[PDB]
Amino acid sequence: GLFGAIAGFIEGGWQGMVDGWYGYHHSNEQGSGYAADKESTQKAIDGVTNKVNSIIDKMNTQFEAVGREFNNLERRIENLNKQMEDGFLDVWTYNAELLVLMENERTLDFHDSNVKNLYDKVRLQLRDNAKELGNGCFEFYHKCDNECMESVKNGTYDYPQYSEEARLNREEI
Amino acid sequence: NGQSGRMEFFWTILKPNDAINFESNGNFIAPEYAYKIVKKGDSAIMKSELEGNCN
Ligand SMILES: *[C@@H]1O[C@H](CO)[C@@H](O[C@@H]2O[C@H](CO)[C@@H](O)[C@H](O)[C@H]2NC(C)=O)[C@H](O)[C@H]1NC(C)=O
Repeated sequence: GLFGAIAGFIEGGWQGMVDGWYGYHHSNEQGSGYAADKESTQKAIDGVTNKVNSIIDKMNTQFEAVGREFNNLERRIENLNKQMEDGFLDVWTYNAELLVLMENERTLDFHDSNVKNLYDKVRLQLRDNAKELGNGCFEFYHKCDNECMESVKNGTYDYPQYSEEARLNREEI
Repeated sequence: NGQSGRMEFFWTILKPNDAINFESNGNFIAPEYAYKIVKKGDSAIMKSELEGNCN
């Protein structure tokens, strides 16, 4: 997609993460498991929901066809009336079809963007304290227990706390 | 329908304190019953071939 994440550098989604759209899979000594990023997921849910509600809202002043009758010597205005009705019906059908097509495309890229931002959120925290595997995964240069995993997930990673043990592990490599 | 003569019908709306005056010496098809427009609202004449006890 537009942002290179979904079906991009992260080649595939996880059947395993089920409590959200975007999230993490960690793996340490205490064990592994999936977890959804509640914040970025809720943001996306709010965005998509407002989008859906905005599309349905913008359409309340749409054209509504009315039955009208005409006789054999009113064929002209009968036809005018028909062209007018079909005219608006065709316009509004275009508007609904196009709006859905356009916002669908933006929605898929929106998810792609939320993911790429989530990856960057972690990356910008870890810096040289971890290695970019290049598949959405970061291999740590230090010990990351469950509480450390939780700090990366909630944006409270204390980079300098692990800075030294990371640096030492980088340099024997 | 067997008939070779024709009848031509007319209508008008008679406003609440107005009066309608007929004068004729023949060929007159006279009103007996008229219709009070009791409720004006938004309605329609739907052209359909169907006739359902539902809502
Ligand atoms: C239809 O009937 C009414 C009532 O008999 C007429 O209204 C009266 O009009 C006069 C003036 O011409 C007023 O001073 C009265 O008080 C009215 N009466 C009522 C009960 O409203 C009315 O003008 C008649 N219309 C026609 C076209 O003959």
